[PDB]
Amino acid sequence: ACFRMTPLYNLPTHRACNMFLESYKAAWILTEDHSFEDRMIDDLSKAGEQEEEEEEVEEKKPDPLHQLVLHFSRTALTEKSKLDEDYLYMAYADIMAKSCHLEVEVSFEEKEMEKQRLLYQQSRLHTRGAAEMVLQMISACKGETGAMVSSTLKLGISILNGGNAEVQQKMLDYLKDKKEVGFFQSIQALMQTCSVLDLNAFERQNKAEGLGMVNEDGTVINRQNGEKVMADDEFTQDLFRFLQLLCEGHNNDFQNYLRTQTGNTTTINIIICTVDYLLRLQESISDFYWYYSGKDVIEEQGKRNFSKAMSVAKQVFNSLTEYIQGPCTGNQQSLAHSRLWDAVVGFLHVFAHMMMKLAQDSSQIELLKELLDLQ
Amino acid sequence: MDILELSERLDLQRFHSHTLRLYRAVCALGNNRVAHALCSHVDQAQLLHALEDAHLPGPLRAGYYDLLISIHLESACRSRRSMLSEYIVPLTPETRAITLFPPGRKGGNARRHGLPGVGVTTSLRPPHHFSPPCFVAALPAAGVAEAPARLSPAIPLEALRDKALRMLGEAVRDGGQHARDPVGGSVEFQFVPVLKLVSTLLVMGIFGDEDVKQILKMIEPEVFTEELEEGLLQMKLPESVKLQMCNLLEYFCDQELQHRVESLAAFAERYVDKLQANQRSRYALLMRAFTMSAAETARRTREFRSPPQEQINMLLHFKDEADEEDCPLPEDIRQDLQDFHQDLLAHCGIQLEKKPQSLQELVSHMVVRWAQEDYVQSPELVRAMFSLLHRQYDGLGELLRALPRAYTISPSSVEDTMSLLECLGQIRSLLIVQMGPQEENLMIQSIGNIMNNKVFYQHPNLMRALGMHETVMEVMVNVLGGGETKEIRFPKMVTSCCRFLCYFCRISRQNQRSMFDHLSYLLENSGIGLGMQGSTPLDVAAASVIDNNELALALQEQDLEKVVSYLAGCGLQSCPMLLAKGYPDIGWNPCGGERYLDFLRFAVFVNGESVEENANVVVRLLIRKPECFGPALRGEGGSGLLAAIEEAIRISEDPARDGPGVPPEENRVHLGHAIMSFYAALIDLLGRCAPEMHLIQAGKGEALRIRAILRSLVPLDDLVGIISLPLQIPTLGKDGALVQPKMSASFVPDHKASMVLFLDRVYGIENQDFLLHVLDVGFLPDMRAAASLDTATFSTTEMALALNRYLCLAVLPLITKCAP
Amino acid sequence: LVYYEGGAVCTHARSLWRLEPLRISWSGSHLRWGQPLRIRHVTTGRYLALTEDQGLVVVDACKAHTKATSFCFRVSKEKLDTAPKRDVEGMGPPEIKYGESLCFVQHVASGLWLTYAAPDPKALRLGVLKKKAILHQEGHMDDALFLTRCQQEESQAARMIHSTAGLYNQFIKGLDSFSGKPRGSGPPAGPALPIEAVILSLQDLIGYFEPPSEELQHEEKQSKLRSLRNRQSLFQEEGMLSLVLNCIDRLNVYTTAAHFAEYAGEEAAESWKEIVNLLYELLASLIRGNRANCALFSTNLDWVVSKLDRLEASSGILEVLYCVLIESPEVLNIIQENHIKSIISLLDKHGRNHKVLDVLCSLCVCNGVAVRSNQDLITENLLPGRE
Amino acid sequence: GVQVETISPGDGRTFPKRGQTCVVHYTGMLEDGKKFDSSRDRNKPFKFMLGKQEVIRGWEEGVAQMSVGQRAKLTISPDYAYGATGHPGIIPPHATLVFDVELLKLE
Repeated sequence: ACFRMTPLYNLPTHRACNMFLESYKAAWILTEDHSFEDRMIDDLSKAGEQEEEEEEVEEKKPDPLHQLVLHFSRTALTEKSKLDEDYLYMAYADIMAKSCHLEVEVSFEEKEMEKQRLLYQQSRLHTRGAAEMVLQMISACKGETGAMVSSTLKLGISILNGGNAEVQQKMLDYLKDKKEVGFFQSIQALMQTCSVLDLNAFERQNKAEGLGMVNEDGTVINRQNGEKVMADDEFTQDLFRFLQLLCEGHNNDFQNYLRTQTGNTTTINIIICTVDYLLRLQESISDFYWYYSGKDVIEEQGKRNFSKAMSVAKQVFNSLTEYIQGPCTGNQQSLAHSRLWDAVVGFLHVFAHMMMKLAQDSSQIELLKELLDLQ
Repeated sequence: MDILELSERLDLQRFHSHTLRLYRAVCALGNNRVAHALCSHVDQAQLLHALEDAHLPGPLRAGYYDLLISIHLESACRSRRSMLSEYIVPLTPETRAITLFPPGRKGGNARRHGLPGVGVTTSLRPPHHFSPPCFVAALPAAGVAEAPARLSPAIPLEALRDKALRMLGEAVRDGGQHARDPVGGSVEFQFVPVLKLVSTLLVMGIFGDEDVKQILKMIEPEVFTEELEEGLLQMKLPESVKLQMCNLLEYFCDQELQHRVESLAAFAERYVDKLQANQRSRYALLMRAFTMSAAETARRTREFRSPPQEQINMLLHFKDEADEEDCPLPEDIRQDLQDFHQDLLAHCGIQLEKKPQSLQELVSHMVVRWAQEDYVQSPELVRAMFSLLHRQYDGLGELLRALPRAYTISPSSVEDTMSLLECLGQIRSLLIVQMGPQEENLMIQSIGNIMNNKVFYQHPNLMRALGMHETVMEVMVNVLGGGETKEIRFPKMVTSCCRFLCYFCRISRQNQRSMFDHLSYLLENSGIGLGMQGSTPLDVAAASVIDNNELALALQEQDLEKVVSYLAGCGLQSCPMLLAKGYPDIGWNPCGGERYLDFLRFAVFVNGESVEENANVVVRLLIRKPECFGPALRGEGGSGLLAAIEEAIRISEDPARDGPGVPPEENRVHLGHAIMSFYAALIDLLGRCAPEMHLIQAGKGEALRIRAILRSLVPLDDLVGIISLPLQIPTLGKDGALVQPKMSASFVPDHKASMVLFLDRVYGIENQDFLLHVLDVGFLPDMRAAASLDTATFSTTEMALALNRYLCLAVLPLITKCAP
Repeated sequence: LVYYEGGAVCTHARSLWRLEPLRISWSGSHLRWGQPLRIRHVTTGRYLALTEDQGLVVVDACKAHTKATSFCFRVSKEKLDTAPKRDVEGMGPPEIKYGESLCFVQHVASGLWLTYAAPDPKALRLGVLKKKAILHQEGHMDDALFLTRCQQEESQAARMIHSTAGLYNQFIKGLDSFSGKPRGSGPPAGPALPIEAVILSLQDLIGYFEPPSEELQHEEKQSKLRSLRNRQSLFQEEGMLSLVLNCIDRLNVYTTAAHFAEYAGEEAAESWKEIVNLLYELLASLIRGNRANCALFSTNLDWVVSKLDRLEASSGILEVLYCVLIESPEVLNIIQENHIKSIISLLDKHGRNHKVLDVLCSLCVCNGVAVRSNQDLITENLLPGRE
Repeated sequence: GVQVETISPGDGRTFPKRGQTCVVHYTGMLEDGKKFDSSRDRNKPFKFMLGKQEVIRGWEEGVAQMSVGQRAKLTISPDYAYGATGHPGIIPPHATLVFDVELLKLE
């Protein structure tokens, strides 16, 4: 068949044209980098003719960006069973997220400058209601994973990077005045949905790629689907990064609100939910260890999945550290009475045995380095 | 009275406006027959006169405009809008001529855009079809729900188009003068109806190039002048009118996108010609030049050994200019693509005065100015305006998302493609309305025409882009869910819903994968479909999973657990439909257990080999829910498989225990056969889950454990007893009449074949004594019977055929293998 | 009977219990381990009790005599009972938390522990998820219970359901008492009916179920809509809708206030019409915007069409029908020619009202889906006559 | 039954023949006087072939009796018309039909 593979000139023009369309899409259109996010955000932030009005100031008419945020907050607050998927919402959320960061030793002044620019670009949003919109959409998702919640979390991370105390305070004031349980309910459900390593999926993927049939169209060996193992790693890391950024800067108010919500009828301990996810993760890692224990050298996909799991575990560890730093004594006591000790015991076992095993081969050096950083 | 007295007679005004609402409702969403009927009560002259009547109240004016649209335009506009999202481009001289930028003195990349909605469009859109209104015609003899669907009533479209343009221009001019007596009492009631009509007619395609130019001049003459009057955008209009303006602008932006897509397709035609010629010449010159170098000859020939798509990728990989040298193509051919890419970026506005000079700038500035001027109170308007702003700022992404709906075809497939598109439009229309007999007939007939079409098989990617399978599934499920528990209606439609979708997975692997992605939905809808006979969503799932190792290995334990739960429910409770039919009440549903079991068989057994990942899961789930095994194989208080088969045979002999015993369908269920088939399917599935030998020789603990579990479940003596069980044989008796067994109610050789497969895969035949025992008890007698039936009278009997199949498929290969 | 059950019963009212310490003074004090108390079921007014014959049940207050109905919360199952605690004036020590403390319920006199019955086999075959609650000497380890707070809305609604059920059942009982017994030229010969209380309850509940004004902001309006839908669902699940239907059914047999008086007296005949209108308005309030409650009428839609003609509450019945049809497509798929013809006869007999046209429009399309049968029936029966 | 009365006379010689297309303007009323159809509102003459059975029995026979340029009133019983089933929405069951027909030309 490889010899029989027809040359291009022998195909009908229309098939070849469709092939050309796909190839051109991938190589040229997709690769092309055009930045319109910041220009859009500025053009929508600017307000006009209010200088000639001179009363509309005292009126406080929303500018276009504020109106857009209000529209999406309206959609969130609308009472209905499910959060409908909105490509417009996700596109605009991505635009705002890009606007914030908008981005070998650097000067202290430059570094403060970058902080100030980032704070300005975050203000453009949280003055207009982005934090409240983020919380509303997280509550609306009702604990169902999806691109909507992913975009909302990315937006929250963008506005919260650097430990923005203003966004922090606004989020907390909103949550405490509304006294709604749906937010933390959705957080808990999303945590439960967050995945861990599956050795059955790993084996199935290995066998699939070993079979390696050629795809009926042309010839595509080892055609790759979505990674069955930790497909939602980015979502898990974004969720825990958002929770970490809430408490960033040693904000005791969040550090305690996450543990308990006094005003609400019911409360959820995100600290303990995080510990539970960590325990599940370390169980998965130990099982995957035991799978690879006999074999002298770990293969490439195993290295990759180890790297993914260790990145997730690192983000979880940083979130747990941020929950207690400052310190937050209540969170300290909760963890001390939690199963974090069991998690640490398992992680220590895996750390030691992988350390010894990976020291033997230099091909495993990068994974060893990642493991050590995680320890 | 004069209808104009309703300006003061308000109760009558409300009643008549709501009467118009009712007229629109009864004809809503495809009731073209009701539209024809309405054409009698509200005639064309009335409607046209109302369009121009300045003295009507706004409610009546809007009601009559919307009634005209509903009766005459709504179905056509909806059908056309369904297609507008897709871009099927024929490869034609017209397409070749298409360019992103018209020709002229300025360079195309730096040039001013051509006017939107004006020019050549080659994308395929099926024509509109209308039927004249007549009420003296002969009444069809054909019955209701069988007669063909009626077309929308006809009205003179060019005259309506001219009148709409004229009224819109008049409205623009008078709004320029700011009269104190607007038509309908408001700028809203003056403008909104006309704009809705104009938008409908644009989407329908009635407007020509010059008419589009006049509309553009009304919108903003300065921008759309081709080489004082005030434009709607300057008229300072309320929000609803702004919404209609936004819809018009959306149409024009969609036309710009469509032009981009068509220009890309034309360039692909022209450029593929050159690339093909270059490849031919280069292969050629390589053949003249193979002598000098062997290895480097090998390296170029790697190109011609590459698949065509990879050849394309290699040829086009010269963007960075760092891979220029490795790219074989010459600089002229490269430069053609580079020039087109620059022109495309400019047309999309990536390439970088107060007066806009372009649609993108006009739209962006208008939206921003509106939001700056006022705090919009309409969420729909907010959504629309911000969508337009997004499109103007990101045109490349819009094209990038649209292309997946772009497909180039030869002009010779145009007519078949158009027929297929009409059928797909019918099917899409059937989504909104509730199912009925007429809709079922239309659906079945459209499916049949599509399946007869050759394009369906030749261009499966086109169908996947079109979403044909998804629409079919949506129709099927909308029928399934409604009143599911009580009874399942329109079963013929669901049977067609496979025949289509359930050959669809066979056409191509990509189609099969697409349906595999929807698998869970099919499984959760399977529960009701079980009682229905024929092709079912469970069969769609089986087609999705069949003979594909990738899909089987990607199959989910959640789906397997759902199937096993269904089967446990079947093994625990009987079929209410059979109970209502009066069948004897047993405790379980063999009929559905069998379907779930064969689905699992297709899941676990692929291309002659077991998939251990799914097999072990099935075994574990089944033991955890052992009621799936049957009232037999239960354990405590459970008769064996052999006793179950014997009791089933006695049942088949005895009526009032095999059936109601008080069939037109002739598919009347026989409980003995149902039980035997359930158990045979179970045994077959277990044997298929059985490990392959090479693992056993390797000594894999999981394989050994699974095999031991299977052996514990099914003892060998019972298998041998079933294989030894006699099978009734056709006889000739009593005047030479054939006494002949009935398959649907009798023990059959397939039941034996399942047991043989189990024996071979699990226990195996390793000893001569056991081999001879099986031969003397079960196999040899059946071979003797088949050979005895090898007579002219008996050769073609269904029993003889079944015996031959059983032998060849199960027995004879086994004897061949055990020959030593 | 008492069950451990999961699902929507959690959000339902029947799962709501009130703790009543045996002391009247300082009954709002913090609960304390070993503190004797009664457990009351809000929607029924019945008290958890141990009965020698039927064991654990809920009994009436008259039968609640502090030996059957006295329970205590214990942190652990050990039989310490070292010293009876002294009664404390004031709120006292804060011992038991909401949602953290694990409590074992003990019947003080017997000392038995609240536990489940360990469902007998074949219950899994039934798929029955509810576990009968019993009192047993040892019990099980998992017998501990978290205590979860309820919203003021839910507590109020449960109490109001209890009182409303009592009142309306008394009303119905009176109506049944003089159903078939004409008073002649005499008195109705029975206890006075609670007309004034019924009227005031109906008015109060209509105000309770009033939908929010459109002027309101979007967020607050959505919150009010959530509250209203929840309250509607709770009332429905406790059966107020069926009670209203029963009351209307019994009041409908009497065509007019005079016909009612022949059995009840003029004093109630005056309020007959007001009561029927109030009942229909309350029905509309309960089902308005609630798809499930409107769908309940699919089985019995003739219950409304048969009454459309009645003159006393024509507008109320029509509004009920309008709400049902806007909300529920099931009703639309079950519609029939008889129903459509009755609605058209309503136009013929009662006059040109655009509300009937709105109802007919709703019959055609629901949630973007058209019903061809209804469309064609309306066309065929209404249009051709042209009167 | 078809029942033809001359509103205005035609030529009196030229009569439709089978296989000959008749061009008409018509206005349709029920016996009570309610109008359900008119070609003039559409502003388009209605064309039909004789013996083909496009139009109802009444039109066939009545136009067979007419002359070019003739205007006539045609009364058609239900049995020649749509009859018991009727034309849903437009024409009720068992409806006598009155038509005003002008026979413009033959083609």
